[PDB]
Amino acid sequence: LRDLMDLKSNADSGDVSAQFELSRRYLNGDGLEQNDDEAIRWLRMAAEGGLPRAQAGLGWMYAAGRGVNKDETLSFSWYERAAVAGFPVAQYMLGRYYEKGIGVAKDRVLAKEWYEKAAAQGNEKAKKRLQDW
Repeated sequence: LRDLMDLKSNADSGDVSAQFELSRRYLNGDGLEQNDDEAIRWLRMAAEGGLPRAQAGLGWMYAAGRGVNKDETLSFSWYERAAVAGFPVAQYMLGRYYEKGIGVAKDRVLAKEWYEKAAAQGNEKAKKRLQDW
């Protein structure tokens, strides 16, 4: 009923959380018809709207070539925005990009910082490399 109507109305008003949830429903066909063009549209709007979880998911699509062509540079920039915001999964993915030189110049001094920030928030995969370092 109005559960989907309020969600769609909130996404139109500028709710980045509603835009991301609405993007997931279009992608998985949960509650709505499976529409890929609409799923990426709301994910773009939520990522550029400022949602870190949407910026990290949009950065993964550029890393895996899902929905868009595989671009390591655009994947690094989207993961960077979500990492600066404080998303723990994006901070781990960013430190991985710094040591490997994928999408950015290879660096060890900057890779340890994002490993130090992601592990400080409790990321489990960010402290395995931090001690095997």
